[PDB]
Amino acid sequence: PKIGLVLSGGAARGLAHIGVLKALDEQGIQIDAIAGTSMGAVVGGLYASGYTPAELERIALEMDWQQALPLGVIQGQNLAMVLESLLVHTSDNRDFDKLAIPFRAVSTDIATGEKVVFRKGHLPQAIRASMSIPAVFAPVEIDGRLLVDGGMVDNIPVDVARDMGVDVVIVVDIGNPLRDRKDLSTVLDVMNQSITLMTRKNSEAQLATLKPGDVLIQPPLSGYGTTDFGRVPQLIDAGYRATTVLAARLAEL
Amino acid sequence: RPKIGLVLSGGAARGLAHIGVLKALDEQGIQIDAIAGTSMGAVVGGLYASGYTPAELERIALEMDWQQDGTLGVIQGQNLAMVLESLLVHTSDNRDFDKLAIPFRAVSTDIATGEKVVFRKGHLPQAIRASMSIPAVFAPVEIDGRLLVDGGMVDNIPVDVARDMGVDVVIVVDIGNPLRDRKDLSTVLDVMNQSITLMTRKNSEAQLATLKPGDVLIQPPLSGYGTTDFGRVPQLIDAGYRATTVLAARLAELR
Repeated sequence: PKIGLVLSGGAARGLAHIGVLKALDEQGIQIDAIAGTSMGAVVGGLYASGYTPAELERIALEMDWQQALPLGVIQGQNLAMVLESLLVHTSDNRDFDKLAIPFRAVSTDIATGEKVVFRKGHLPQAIRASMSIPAVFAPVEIDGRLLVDGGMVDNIPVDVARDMGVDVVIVVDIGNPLRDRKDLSTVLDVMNQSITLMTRKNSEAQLATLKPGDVLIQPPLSGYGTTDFGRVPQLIDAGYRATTVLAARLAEL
Repeated sequence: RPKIGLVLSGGAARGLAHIGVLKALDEQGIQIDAIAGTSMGAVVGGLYASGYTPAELERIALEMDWQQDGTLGVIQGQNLAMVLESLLVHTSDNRDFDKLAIPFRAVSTDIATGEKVVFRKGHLPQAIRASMSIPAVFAPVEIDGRLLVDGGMVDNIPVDVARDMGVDVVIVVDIGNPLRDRKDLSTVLDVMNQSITLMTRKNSEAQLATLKPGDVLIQPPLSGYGTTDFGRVPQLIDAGYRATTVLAARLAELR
């Protein structure tokens, strides 16, 4: 049976995906397709390009997050540079099905609200577009479309993975926790909260489509902030432990 | 004769078109038995429910001083509060909104939970103010321990609320919520607002798809009308009036 891996969108919490990967390889579970949004697209796409979970863990641990003309523009440039540098070996690739593992990334066309699925082109640019959280990174233009992260239209792209032809999906949902009324002090917070609501709705809808055979992994991440990169060890381990406890069920694949 | 609910969709400047609708509705002798509204729909609808005539609403709108990738309003909230409080001095606080001249409901979003919050009692100016709390324009307001923004993102076209007021038929005014073009998205604020516009359109269409035969959708022709373009109040009001005049035959079938 063909196994697809769906990595949900997010920021810091998405580092938990590394853990999941580390556990999957440890259990000898072969992935035939990967679909991701934002940090799910980053981790999943780097993995799909040929990186090992150990390498991704190392990269995450040695990364200077705090460090990485409008601020969103600058940070967008930095994002692009880091991704391009990490994915230099895919320079001559154009077909995402021809990566080490077939890959899809998800963005939102900010002009129309349409879901945009990347299956071809330049992998670092697709990942960057999918990672382009509003108010953190400036929108990216690809093929005449202005694109932001896919979170607001398809944060958990189960059906994208299924469209890649797999029979079963392993779905990792890192969650998108709402803020308390004490953490909604500024306009930015209100806007971001609205986006969070949107994201949660489409995420719930996609999760409702899971069927017998599919495996849902929800790493224990209560208390972890969206921009909390000071706890990378715990983030990775949370994803790892949540997948390890399911080894009995995963083994049936 | 059936009980008629009026549903006034949310927005800002475009919401003034509601006045036109009202002007036509009264002119055709259509009795409204209940009103449910969001943001400007709640402002126009709420003022109307408190006894203001469409002519008076038009006069108010016409004489109002509305003037009060790049990176990105408590005072605005205070002034909105002031104008609403002034217009509604004939109603007290601690009042049942079903006891207004026309039963009224206003819709807001609990920004902490994302839950819909429907006002059916209390201080009318405060409820309308909450419903009008558009993020990035008006600071959120606190009511009964809840932090509230406008209801657009959860229930921009509150049809089921109107039905919950026990009406048989609804007249539903969708003044629309247009997306900005790619070329018009310049600030981060623009992007955020665009996303809000998207979720607003989603819930709006979900509610609109529930309209039954007998109900009547009125969709005013507001194609090129900016969401905060208060420089064309006459045109705005006329659009609502024209739209309701065109559907006169469908609406006549209500009474």
